[PDB]
Amino acid sequence: TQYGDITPAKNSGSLVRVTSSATAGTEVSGTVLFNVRNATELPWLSGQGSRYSKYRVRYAHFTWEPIVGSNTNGEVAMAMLYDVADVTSITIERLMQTRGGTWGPIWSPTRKRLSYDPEHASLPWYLSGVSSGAAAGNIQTPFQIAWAAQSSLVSTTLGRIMAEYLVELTDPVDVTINQ
Amino acid sequence: GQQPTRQVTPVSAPAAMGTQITYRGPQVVTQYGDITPAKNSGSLVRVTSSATAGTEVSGTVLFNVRNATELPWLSGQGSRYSKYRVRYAHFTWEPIVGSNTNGEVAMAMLYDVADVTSITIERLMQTRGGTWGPIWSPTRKRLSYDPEHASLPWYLSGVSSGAAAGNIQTPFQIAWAAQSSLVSTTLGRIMAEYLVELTDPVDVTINQ
Amino acid sequence: GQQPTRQVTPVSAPAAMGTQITYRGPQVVTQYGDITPAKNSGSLVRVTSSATAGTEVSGTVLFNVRNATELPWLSGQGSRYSKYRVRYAHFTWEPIVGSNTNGEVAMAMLYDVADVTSITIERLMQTRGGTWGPIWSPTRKRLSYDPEHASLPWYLSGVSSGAAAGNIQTPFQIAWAAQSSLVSTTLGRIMAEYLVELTDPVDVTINQ
Amino acid sequence: TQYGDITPAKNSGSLVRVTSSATAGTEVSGTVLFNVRNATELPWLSGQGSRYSKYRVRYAHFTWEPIVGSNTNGEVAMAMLYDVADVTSITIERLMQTRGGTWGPIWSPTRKRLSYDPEHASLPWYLSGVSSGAAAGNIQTPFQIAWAAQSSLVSTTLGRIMAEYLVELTDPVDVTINQ
Amino acid sequence: TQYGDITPAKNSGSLVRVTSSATAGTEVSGTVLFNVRNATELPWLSGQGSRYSKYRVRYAHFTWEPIVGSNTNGEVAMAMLYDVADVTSITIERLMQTRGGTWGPIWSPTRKRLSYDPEHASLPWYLSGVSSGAAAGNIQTPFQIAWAAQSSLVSTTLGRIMAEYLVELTDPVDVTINQ
Repeated sequence: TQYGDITPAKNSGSLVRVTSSATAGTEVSGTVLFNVRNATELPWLSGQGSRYSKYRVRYAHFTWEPIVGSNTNGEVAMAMLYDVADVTSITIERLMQTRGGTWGPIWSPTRKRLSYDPEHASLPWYLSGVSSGAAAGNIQTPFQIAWAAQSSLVSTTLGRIMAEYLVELTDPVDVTINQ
Repeated sequence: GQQPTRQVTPVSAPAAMGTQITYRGPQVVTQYGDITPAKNSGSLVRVTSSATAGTEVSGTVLFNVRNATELPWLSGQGSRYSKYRVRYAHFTWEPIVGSNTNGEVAMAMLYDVADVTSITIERLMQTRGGTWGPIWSPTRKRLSYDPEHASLPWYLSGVSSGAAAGNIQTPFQIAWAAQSSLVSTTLGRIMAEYLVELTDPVDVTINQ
Repeated sequence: GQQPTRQVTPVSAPAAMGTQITYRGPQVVTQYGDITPAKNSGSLVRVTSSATAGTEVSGTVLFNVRNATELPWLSGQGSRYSKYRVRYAHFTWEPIVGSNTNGEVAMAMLYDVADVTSITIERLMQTRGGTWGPIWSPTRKRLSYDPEHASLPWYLSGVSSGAAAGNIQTPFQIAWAAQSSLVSTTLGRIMAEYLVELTDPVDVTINQ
Repeated sequence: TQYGDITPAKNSGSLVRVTSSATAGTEVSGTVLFNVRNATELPWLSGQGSRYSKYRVRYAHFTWEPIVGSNTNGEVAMAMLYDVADVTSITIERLMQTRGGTWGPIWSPTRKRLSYDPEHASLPWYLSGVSSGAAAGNIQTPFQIAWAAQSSLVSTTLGRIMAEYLVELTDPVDVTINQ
Repeated sequence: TQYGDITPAKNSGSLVRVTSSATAGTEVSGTVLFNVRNATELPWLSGQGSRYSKYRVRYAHFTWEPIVGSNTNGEVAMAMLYDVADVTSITIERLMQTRGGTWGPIWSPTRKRLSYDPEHASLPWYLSGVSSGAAAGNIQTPFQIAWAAQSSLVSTTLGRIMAEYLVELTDPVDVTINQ
């Protein structure tokens, strides 16, 4: 197969901004879908997912980016999920029991990054689509990043979750038709 | 000429101490005999400050193959076996607070599911396994289980309600107490790495 | 028996991190060809907080042999040569603040003298060269120029006003953005070590 | 790539006629753009620049051609510039400080010729165009020849500046469209 | 030449007290002349400069002495100048481009000290004098210490600039005549 058939998208960026609960010390959870179509958290990537039919993730590393001082009193955790249907009960003690679970103090930048395991992809090429539904979801997104944090600080942004990746897109499509 | 007159040791404290922890996965292997070793680690308790500043907070945890609350993973294993015993279990303190903070923490080991009241720091310090230290710093000495003194060669994977029944199904409990000038703030977590040996398989439905 | 279940890493933060820097002097050498390598280092920008706490501050710097504002030394060289090109250029963040402080910083590389608006942290993070981190800590990964992708084998030592003229005289720019809870306080500086090759001498008066 | 795609234009010719100031002994300056489009000083070359899109200079040597006797009292100088914007303050003492600067007595034919340095070209292929402007200028012309002379003689032509070159043109264009 | 003809003055002391601007975050500059006659900042030394005609500096090391806590938000810089006439535009980014320039955080005591380079002295023996004027100045003082600092703190003394030196004096003079 010739050159060009696969287009690599290598870049990084802020996945999400993690901000504390309005009630001091209350865990805050979240789940982020890794898509070429998640325009909210993967803008740069989304602008391309939209113009290609299929895609696959070559590699993706996630890390915690703190933006609060050393005296802050919080904790953070991340793990990788592979079922779009898994969206509840995201607690810290649970992420610490699921694949890649990384926990640490709020002020500390992640040392041992969390990474995608491609050799276990549920399928060769995922679809650049938006069809709602659990099944449809798992066929359009390879994995998700579950996270949970907590802090005595009230309604303050603690930091972000960074992502350094490289994904390959294939089969160009018209932005409009492709939706 | 002569020997030294004193011994100087440089001491220092950072703005904040802590620990990052990445989960690698549980370790399970079937072996000859009926023995099958389950190894794992994770968070045990989320220790949070008292609503009244400086007041002590406390509690205890049952070490069970069927304690779905704190040892969820282990429960999955426990549900399929009839008996078990602990090879080793080590508990440790992990700070979420800066060194600026005031307070202290302590934990020890109990061997009677019934003893669950009057837990306090000064009291845990005189209980076997006593570990402690300023709240803001990870615990140096860890808390380890002592299987040579187990009351039962093999404990039961059951859920019967009694106090005795509890002691026949639980080899020990983790008592802990802490206090801090902070108010209703999560001070840190107690981590655990352990290895238990399950034996005598049984259908989960029946094992209840 | 088995492998580990987790991986523990001790983490810590000092009251304040920083860097002392002593200037050793610029390095210049004439060589065969018309090539003459200029090597130097220094401060690029003095990054100072917004008057409105927490608000983002930003800006960009043109990499020029004739940017008397931020690269004064390099200007002296630029004024005497007609063309040049960058061998390497690395930029880095240096904190003047204690670890107690809140905020973050980020920088990346741009290649069009015209793109100088809408600079923000979240946006620099998705731009080539993106580096970032809590404001109080020196930047681990540095920002380096990529000469293999230069648009011109040799750029011009000129000062013409156009946007195109600007791109013909500037191989790249440094975008950066930062925010902090502090108000109108100088957060730190962006340092730079670089090496450029000047060529084709010319009387300074005329080179303008 | 096949034969013919690049057309070599090898030739020489008079660049400019240098004539003295009306006021005896006053330096006279000048700047000549090396273009496939400078019809005033590079006629032969210009007639081709006009019918090709891009081009590059393989080599170019400049020399002073005196046409006045040994008793004449003047001096001449040349140097090479690479910014179309550099057009003022062209004095002899300055050319003698810029690349290739060659100075000598008026009656004497240049010995050590001035030459273009291709390995330093600002770009691979220059454009055969006429768009005015500094930037546009530098993209259409690779370099210029700055010169300055002076002589007690009044308003008399001292000599010429010769050019022996070889430039390669590429991409034919219609003479009209190309402007 | 016999013993005694040269008198060594070895000692150290506080050069200057660096105090912040009344307007938070405004750089504060300064220049200190290294004299046997600068009674304001080199008292101990000055009391001898006054009674000797000439002198030279064997060695001199300067360092930053902070007196404010780790949480302070400032920066400091020093460099060495050799022209008494150089007294303006003393900014941090500039000191960092001049000889020996040392920059660092406000709370941190200098590690790599700044030192005088005797082998480059403009002259063998300097004069213990006070005559005003640029020239006269450069003949009485071998060098100066330029410094600049800034801090969010308002009108507070940040620290001092220390000096550990050894200078040789020669040719005793009457304190009065010598002025």
